[PDB]
Amino acid sequence: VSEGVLKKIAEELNIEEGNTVVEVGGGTGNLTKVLLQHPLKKLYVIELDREMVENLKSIGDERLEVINEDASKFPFCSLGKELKVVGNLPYNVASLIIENTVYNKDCVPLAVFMVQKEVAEKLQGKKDTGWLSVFVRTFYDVNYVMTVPPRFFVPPPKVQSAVIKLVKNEKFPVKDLKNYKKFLTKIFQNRRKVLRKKIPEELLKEAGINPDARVEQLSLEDFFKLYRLIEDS
RNA sequence: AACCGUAGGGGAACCUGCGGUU
RNA sequence: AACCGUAGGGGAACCUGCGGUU
Repeated sequence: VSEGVLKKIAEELNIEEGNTVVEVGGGTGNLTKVLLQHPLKKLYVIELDREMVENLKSIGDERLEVINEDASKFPFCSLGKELKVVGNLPYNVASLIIENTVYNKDCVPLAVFMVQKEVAEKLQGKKDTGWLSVFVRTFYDVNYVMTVPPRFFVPPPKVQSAVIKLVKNEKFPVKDLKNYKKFLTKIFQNRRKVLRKKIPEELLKEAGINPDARVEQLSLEDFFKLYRLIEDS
């Protein structure tokens, strides 16, 4: 019964007069249907399928703009100055869409996704993390919206996915995001090794971080403290 | 930036060892 | 055998360093 669940997602977006809203990763149809019931301005569906895009021939309201490219490698700031990305995220490429969206932090203050409880709990921080989580929480706040049991989907799957809300909250200023990504990949590479091995000790000692500690024991402010030293000062 | 080659990261499909339940 | 847990095997997107070509 997607009826109920799809409404809750639009409700959470808070759509007003001058709102541009981009849907990512369709493949169902009814996603746009329920969104177009809200006071929109411009709506863009990003759908990978060349057959699904042709299903714009449902009602064909001239206030849409379906864009046939892929959501995981798209530049969002090409569209608008303040965007509200929404989308049910497929389990396989879910990571890439989130990485992709944060890159456009400047032109997207709010984003709401249907991911997967494990993928979501990882992103939150509380239950232990990966680099992608740190990348997100650097520029956004992840918020648990609601759980969805394996019945509200087309079939009943093996996972119980959850809805997440991402409100913009840049924690510390960062000039090059790719530079910053490369940094996190360098720290998270080979998780179980001591920090000292991965990064020059002269800088671990600089921060409050014990060099013989592990990358898991770190927490946001730790990641900031030493990055501000990495690109120098 | 794209694309070859190259070195890693990554971590889906599937495969198996052990344990719990039917 | 199936499902959950657990230890690996395996390695799809995709990212990155270096080199070449545009």
